[PDB]
Amino acid sequence: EQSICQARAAVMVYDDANKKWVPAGGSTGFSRVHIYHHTGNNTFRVVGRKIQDHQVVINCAIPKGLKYNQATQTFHQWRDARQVYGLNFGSKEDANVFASAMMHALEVL
Amino acid sequence: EQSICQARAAVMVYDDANKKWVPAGGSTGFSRVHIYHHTGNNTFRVVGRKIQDHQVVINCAIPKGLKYNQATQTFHQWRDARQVYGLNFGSKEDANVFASAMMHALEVL
Ligand SMILES: CCOC(=O)[C@@H]1C[C@@H](CC)[C@@H]2C=C[C@H]3CCN(C(=O)[C@@H]4CC[C@H]5C=C[C@]6(CCCN6C(=O)[C@H](Cc6ccccc6Cl)NC(C)=O)C(=O)N54)[C@@H]3C(=O)N12
Ligand SMILES: CCOC(=O)[C@@H]1C[C@@H](CC)[C@@H]2C=C[C@H]3CCN(C(=O)[C@@H]4CC[C@H]5C=C[C@]6(CCCN6C(=O)[C@H](Cc6ccccc6Cl)NC(C)=O)C(=O)N54)[C@@H]3C(=O)N12
Repeated sequence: EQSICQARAAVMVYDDANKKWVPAGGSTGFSRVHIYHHTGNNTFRVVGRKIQDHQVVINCAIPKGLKYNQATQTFHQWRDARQVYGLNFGSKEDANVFASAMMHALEVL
Repeated sequence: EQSICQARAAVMVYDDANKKWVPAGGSTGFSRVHIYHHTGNNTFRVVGRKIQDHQVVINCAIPKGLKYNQATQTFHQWRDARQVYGLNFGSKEDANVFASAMMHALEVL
């Protein structure tokens, strides 16, 4: 597993019942969010760990054809069949780094 | 893995930074919460799955010596080194079933 980017973001999931974003993994705060590339089968995953306690708060696949929505310059989101994920980036530079790597993955899948 | 109880509860985790309970796994709603016994090493785990979509929202160890707090007749809680867990039970009967199995586990560990 090779890291292809690192970006600072608060990782959020959407609680559709209450129509609001909640912190991924249950605790508010910033994470270091990677995209990891597994070269053996050319797969990519988003993996984020809390800066403070290292808890993995997101570990999700990036499937071919994913629609990655850059809602704002610092909040991007996507979904799977079960959850909606959001990254509230610490800076525009972090958002650009992460989006670049994401868009690359989606181009080579 | 043998189930020793099933109880209906909304599984919550405490957000230490934002001082609020958040739904475990990111989505509000009730789960079926088991305690499972692994006889090979006499271990016990709390495992809860959303009723609707089957998401595993809790899968945590029950260590010897755990302090299980029956805060109210329908809200019980405990913690590990990283998180605080809460079960908002659907009824007093559900709370009693779960608490009795938890207390059993803690007696035989
Ligand atoms: C003050 C600070 O607090 C906020 O403002 C809150 C918490 C802030 C972080 C702490 C966060 C930050 C920024 C803003 C940015 C705007 N935004 C929203 O949520 C917008 C508002 C409208 C709302 C409606 C829907 C919602 C959520 C549910 C998913 N979705 C969709 O639109 C999906 C999108 C999609 C499109 C294509 C592909 C994939 C996907 Cl996923 N569409 C569909 C068809 O699936 C969404 O994203 N929505 C954020 C926000 O409010 N907040
Ligand atoms: C009516 C309105 O109810 C609410 O609005 C919310 C949502 C309600 C439904 C989901 C839920 C239900 C019932 C009440 C019951 C009260 N309660 C709280 O959270 C109390 C209030 C004060 C607050 C402060 C701390 C907090 C959380 C963090 C853990 N902890 C501790 O005290 C721990 C406990 C502990 C003791 C021993 C062993 C293990 C552990 Cl874990 N102590 C320590 C030393 O670890 C806690 O439990 N707290 C609930 C609540 O408010 N709500």
